[PDB]
Amino acid sequence: FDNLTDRLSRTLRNISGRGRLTEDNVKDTLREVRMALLEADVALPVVREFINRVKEKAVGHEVNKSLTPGQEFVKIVRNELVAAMGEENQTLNLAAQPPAVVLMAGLQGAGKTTSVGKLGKFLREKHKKKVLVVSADVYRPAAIKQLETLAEQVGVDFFPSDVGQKPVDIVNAALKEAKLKFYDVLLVDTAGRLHVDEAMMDEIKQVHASINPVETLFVVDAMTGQDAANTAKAFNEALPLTGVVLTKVDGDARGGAALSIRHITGKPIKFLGVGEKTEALEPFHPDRIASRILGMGDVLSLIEDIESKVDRAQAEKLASKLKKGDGFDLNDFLEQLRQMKNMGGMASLMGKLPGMGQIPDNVKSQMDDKVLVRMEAIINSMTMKERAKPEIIKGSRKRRIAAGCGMQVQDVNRLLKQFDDMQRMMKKMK
RNA sequence: UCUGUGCUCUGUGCUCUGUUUACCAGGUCAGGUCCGAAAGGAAGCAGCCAAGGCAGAGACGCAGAGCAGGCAGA
Repeated sequence: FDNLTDRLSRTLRNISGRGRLTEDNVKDTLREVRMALLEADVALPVVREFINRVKEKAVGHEVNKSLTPGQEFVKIVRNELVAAMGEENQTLNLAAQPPAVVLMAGLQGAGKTTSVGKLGKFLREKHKKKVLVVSADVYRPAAIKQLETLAEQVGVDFFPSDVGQKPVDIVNAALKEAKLKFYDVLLVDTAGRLHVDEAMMDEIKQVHASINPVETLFVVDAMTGQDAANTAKAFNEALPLTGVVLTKVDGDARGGAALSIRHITGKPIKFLGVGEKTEALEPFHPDRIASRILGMGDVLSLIEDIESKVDRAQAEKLASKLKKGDGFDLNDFLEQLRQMKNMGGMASLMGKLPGMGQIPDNVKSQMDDKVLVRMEAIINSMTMKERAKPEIIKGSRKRRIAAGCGMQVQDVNRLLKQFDDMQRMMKKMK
């Protein structure tokens, strides 16, 4: 699909194709996009519908004047992409009360356990709250184990029972535990050996109605895709509050149909998480995905951080002395850094997004990030004062930083200006 | 002249306190770097610590000098 999200700007071409008509720009794209889908799993029965509705509109509308059609088209395209997928209902993944019951019903494994992590993981790096997890699966091996890891490796205990093949108890057991300790949120992955899905649920049956869980979720890898539909489906009935997510994004190639099918049941998602890494999990809201043409955008996010910074120096001392008396030192510069990789200086989103308003070049984003660490290299390879008078960088005083930071000269001189010029231009206020 | 008396001045030794110090043989060395397939190692800037610089104080140490009722002994 991704490479369709290009058809996007591939479309932002006044030139147009051969057809004098350029009239076809659309339909192609349609089909084009239309293609990229099913090819990427995606069911089709539906499609007709979309592709249709799409059409429908046309012969019943026009872009309010004062606005190039081409564009409009989209709003519409986009428009229906939404509906096409998780139409619109903003999933409510946060606290109804506290603490909580995360019944994690999983078909055969696959994200089975994993998932939980970032999930939990996620919420700890969110509310003073107290997670808590439990190995709610005894058929397949590495219950705790593989999982167990993270648990600590994230600063989040968990609990289970070696070997010990029997949910319920253990579950129950767990539960009240944290509870007794009065934690805030529990996550507990489960499943069963029944070769039939009704048997799966059949299991969750007791599982559920024995515990009395508030929030319940199933999950699946796009591996299965549109097929999945059913699976989940049968259950939306079991429990409508039944919301879910799709294991592995970067973990397939089919996707679509997966999430597609879902939707088309009134299905309820909340996240998705590209795959590996303790954080790849993400919230979810059609648009969000799709954001940026067919799915993920931010920065708006990464964007909004400016506000974080820009308006925080405000935050040394906002004044912390109304004025001007010279009260701080310009090494933010490097200050920027930290934040950022400390937390969120991950690529912030710096992608750039649509080259807009001016499309400039490939290395600009494209070529420093991955590697805007370097700049850092030094800095900490220098006294405070240094960065306050970034104009006392004699060949002498620095080569040491050069080596002291481990970087053969060049790199530096070859930067010193990306500092004294930044401003230069930067500082160009009338 | 020496010594005591104490007091003062000056130098300094030690201590306490404040402050100050990119690199130019201290310690610990984040980050980054280097060697190694790894196991493991190494050099090392910033910071901090030590140390140095500048000061105040010690009716604190060690000294030189001066001291109406300066006063004493030799």
